[PDB]
Amino acid sequence: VARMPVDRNAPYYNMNHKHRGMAIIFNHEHFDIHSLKSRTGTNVDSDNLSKVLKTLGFKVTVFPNLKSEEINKFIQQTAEMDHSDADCLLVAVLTHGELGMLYAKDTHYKPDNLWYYFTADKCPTLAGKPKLFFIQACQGDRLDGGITLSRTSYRIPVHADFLIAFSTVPGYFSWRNTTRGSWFMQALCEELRYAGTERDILTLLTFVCQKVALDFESNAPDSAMMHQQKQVPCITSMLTRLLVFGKK
Amino acid sequence: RVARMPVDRNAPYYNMNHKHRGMAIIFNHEHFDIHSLKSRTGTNVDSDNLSKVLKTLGFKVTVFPNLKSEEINKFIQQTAEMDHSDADCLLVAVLTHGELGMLYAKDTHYKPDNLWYYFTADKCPTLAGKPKLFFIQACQGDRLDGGITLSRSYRIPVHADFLIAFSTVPGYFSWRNTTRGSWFMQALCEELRYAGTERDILTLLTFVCQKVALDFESNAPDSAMMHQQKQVPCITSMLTRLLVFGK
Amino acid sequence: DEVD
Amino acid sequence: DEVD
Repeated sequence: VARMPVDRNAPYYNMNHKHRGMAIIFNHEHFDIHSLKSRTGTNVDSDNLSKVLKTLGFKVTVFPNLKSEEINKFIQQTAEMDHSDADCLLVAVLTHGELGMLYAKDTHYKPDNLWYYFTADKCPTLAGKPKLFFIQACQGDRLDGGITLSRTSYRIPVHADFLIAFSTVPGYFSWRNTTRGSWFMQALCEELRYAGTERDILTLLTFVCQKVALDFESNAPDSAMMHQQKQVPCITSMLTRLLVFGKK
Repeated sequence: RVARMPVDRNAPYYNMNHKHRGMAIIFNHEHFDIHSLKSRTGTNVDSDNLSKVLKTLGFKVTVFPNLKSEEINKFIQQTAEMDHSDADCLLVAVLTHGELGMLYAKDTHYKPDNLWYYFTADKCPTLAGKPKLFFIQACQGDRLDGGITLSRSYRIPVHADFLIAFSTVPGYFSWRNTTRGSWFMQALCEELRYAGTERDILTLLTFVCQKVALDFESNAPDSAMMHQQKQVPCITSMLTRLLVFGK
Repeated sequence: DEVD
Repeated sequence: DEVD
């Protein structure tokens, strides 16, 4: 049914293909939805992520402010390409959200739409390979006030091998600084710059969570309820092997 | 709010050197008072299996068989109110029938979130900065994976430090063998047994996913659609530090 | 084999 | 600081 990219019992994914793979960034700064304010600072996240993913070997494509049908179209075409010579696929989305919802320029769609077309049955050439998703967007409007601490052939599931990283926990707000970008993307890019080549993905995202959890705290003196709030990312993994990028 | 700092600000590992490992409460559901639900033969193997390995890891294990939804909620709240100061962590496992966003008690269903809701740092300060682990064996729906053949001092968020591991992906069936137990639990037990003391939990769960994804496939000749189906677990991590049990 |  |  599909080509075997690595032997059955390997502890690591085979990241020694000709290409690292495609990295698609859907960056959303402005919206044709009256209730949505501009996301000043997202271009800093976009530039920063694009730069680090290039050093890691990704062929990066940034899609600025697409309508929902546009995102869906490019996603399908990507799922339709031949990924035989790529180690993996990375999709990133920087935008506004609600629980179970992401916003395009014109309207909203379900986050599941991003990875739906990449299951092994729909995209055989990435079968057995890691499919990465990073989402910077709110998953609701709840706030985390934080707390102070003192003193020959083998078969696999078509849903295996997905890593889905949300900037925040379901139901919660996600924070963005207008001059430095989002907390999640600042921490993600910094950890990728420091150990992106040598550390496994889960360990790396564990430290990305630490950074977001410890080094950030909201400052909004004009709105007490939004002030001094905290945040922790939510990493969802279906990875069946360890992921270490290595150097191409 | 204020809690005892259990490990230093920048430590890469959680502090697993407390006087006690912590509690491990297993809610085992073999039989239901809801007509449409059949008995879960083989769950007892899972429960005995899980209990054994956790004991070797130092947990004070408590098995709760077939409780009603309100009895689970009550015990969960009881646990949340205990003093966990000298504990490394807390672990909660549930073995039962489920659907998307739903788990069954003996008498009725409840939302999975109810299992960890009471342990956020603000509600349970004595577990603040410590890993809170949840393992759930149940369906998250009724979809099937036919698989494919490969050939040829410091502030923290109150929702941090949770690890939620479901035997299956949202929307999907979860498989159990009536004699050997659920696939997820057998792989998890075998892995904890093999390297629970040495691998950090996410590395260990990665191999649990690998075992579940590679070594099991449904055998149901009487029902073609349910036959030769595959499964991968879904690991959800809010962990800010690595977790190695050691000891 | 059965489902949960 | 703002929310998304």
